[PDB]
Amino acid sequence: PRRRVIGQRKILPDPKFGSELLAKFVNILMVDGKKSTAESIVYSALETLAQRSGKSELEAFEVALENVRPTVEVKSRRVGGSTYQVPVEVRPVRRNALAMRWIVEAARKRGDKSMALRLANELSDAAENKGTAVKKREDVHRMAEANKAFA
Amino acid sequence: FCRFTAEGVQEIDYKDIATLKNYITESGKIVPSRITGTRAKYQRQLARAIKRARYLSLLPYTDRH
Amino acid sequence: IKVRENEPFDVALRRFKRSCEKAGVLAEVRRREFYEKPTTERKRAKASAVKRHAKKLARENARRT
Amino acid sequence: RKQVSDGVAHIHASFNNTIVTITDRQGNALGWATAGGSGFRGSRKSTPFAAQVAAERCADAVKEYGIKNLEVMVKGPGPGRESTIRALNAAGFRITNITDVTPIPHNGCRPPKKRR
RNA sequence: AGGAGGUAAAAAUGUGAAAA
RNA sequence: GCUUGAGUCUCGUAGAGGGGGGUAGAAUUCCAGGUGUAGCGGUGAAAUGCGUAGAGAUCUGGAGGAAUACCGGUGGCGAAGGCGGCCCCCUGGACGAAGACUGACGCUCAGGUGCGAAAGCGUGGGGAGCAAACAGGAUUAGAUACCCUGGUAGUCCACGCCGUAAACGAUGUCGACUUGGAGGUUGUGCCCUUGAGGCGUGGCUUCCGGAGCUAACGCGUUAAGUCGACCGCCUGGGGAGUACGGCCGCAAGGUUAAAACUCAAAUGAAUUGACGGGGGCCCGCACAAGCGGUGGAGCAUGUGGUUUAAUUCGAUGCAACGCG
Repeated sequence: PRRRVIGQRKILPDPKFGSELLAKFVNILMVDGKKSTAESIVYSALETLAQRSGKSELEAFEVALENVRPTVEVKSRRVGGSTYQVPVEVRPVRRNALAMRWIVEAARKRGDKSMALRLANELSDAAENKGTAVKKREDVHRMAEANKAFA
Repeated sequence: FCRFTAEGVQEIDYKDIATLKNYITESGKIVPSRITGTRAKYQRQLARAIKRARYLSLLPYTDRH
Repeated sequence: IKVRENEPFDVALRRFKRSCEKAGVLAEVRRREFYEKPTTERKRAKASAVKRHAKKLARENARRT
Repeated sequence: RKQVSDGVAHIHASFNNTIVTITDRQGNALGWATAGGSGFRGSRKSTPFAAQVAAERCADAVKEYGIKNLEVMVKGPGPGRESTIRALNAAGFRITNITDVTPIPHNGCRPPKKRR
């Protein structure tokens, strides 16, 4: 809680190319410790995202990631006061990591399909900034511009 | 730690309002002797001479007039 | 407060604010007076502050530096 | 309307709200402000960021009259004195004099007691 | 170093004999 | 008669010393007029109250009063209390280099008298801001408390009365003697004034301590240290600084001031842990940033309550409760 910080953690990406970037989606798309069942699904979840949004797997993800990429985050800080909030802009390390948080959060809903085919909807949605993960990214945008009264 | 009317004795008055603009700061406020180096009865006497200008409307009550 | 900085006022120059007003005396001049509660407070706090003058004059201690 | 040229801005300020009266060298004031008329009711009403929007109520609804070069004359307290004034600067006007002129007393009439 | 501003609302009763 | 005791005078220093009266501005409060807007206000939170009658609000002006932001300091005066915007009138006590003079007029003092912050009362006022009792509104177990908005007396002035404190440096008054060091303040002497200077000589105080003293903390040149003088106070706590009576007070009571009775305590410093809705620092997933379980449901299990012939017994936050 107080003093020492470790560096980076080491996860294991998809078996076509070494990509810690895309693995952070995949390891959070990894449900229940199952890389395997994810490995059947996250490729099919990448099969639907890329060539239906337009780009190949290098930059098709930031079609559905930079659009869900936030810029503002808020948190409550008092120095001894009226329990108010002192917000800051977040660094690159957590910002697009928070962008990956909404997409797996949007992965659960819209259920008449498979987990493969539930991920097909929102990744195609988040590509053209019409995403339900992007919808939660648009809620975090409105927690700025009026709730920054302490700094 | 400055030199004054301690051992090289002198007088200080109310008429010299320009020097009496120095023993107040630049709003009309009498700064304590503690910062300006002067002495207490060399200010307490002058405090009446400050107010004798404030009675005679030369160094103000306030900077809103 | 009495600042114009005639044509360029692009920088605020707010250093006559804090130690003179707007928080400093403004949190100490309004109420809670009793005419001698400051003599229950000047005798506590300035004696805690004139010893803050004196504790640097008794500076030689268990440093060994 | 008269399109008053020289104005005198009296930010009659407090911690929570402020009845700013947008006067002239005469004193006549068609424009106004409160931090409560804007709103943000509750704890957030005790903000000079709301007095900024009140000073933004001094920065709109008078563009029809064009309140040119002005004397900022703020009276009263407020611990956020880098929020209320520059919104009046944000109006596109000019501040001729930046004055925090307050009626500082000589303690004539009796004050009561508080903080218990 | 020399000095200022922001600094606390909810949680009570243990009513009676326990040591060489 | 003398003089180191006390006092007077010459030459200088200082300020809220005390009583009274003139006179100024800012702050704030009410109001008329121009302009003008739907909110103003307050707190831990909220509401009350107020505003469309045109409030809060800006400027000009009229009508008010007391306290004096900064100057302003454990600095000054005095018997204490207490008293500070400026000036004027009357008047007061103290300190010192250097001398004259009366020639011990010195010290304290129950009775008696006067004064005394503050609150209260009687007669007439200041009457703006604040403000016991009071109403409304939150918190709340009751709130008849802390808090907010108005508001009676009061805070201010004249003459009397009550004559009371934490009137606290809790240390009565006067005198003498008794290593000091660091500052504030008013005096001031010898020397080359040859710069804010070298070295001494008194008073009023803050801090650390030797001698000495003390239960300890600690006092320490204003001593709780070394002695003498006068007045006052004390005799276990509580009961009670109450009651009968007396002096005095219109009143409220003050003051002198017991007893019956009960207990074997009461009171004070310090020691070591504990406690704080005191703090600094450090630690633990205490928390902030997350995923999945417990709690809704079927099933598997233990105790309690209950019923009963017993539904062995014990444990009964825990760390007994899928325990023996």
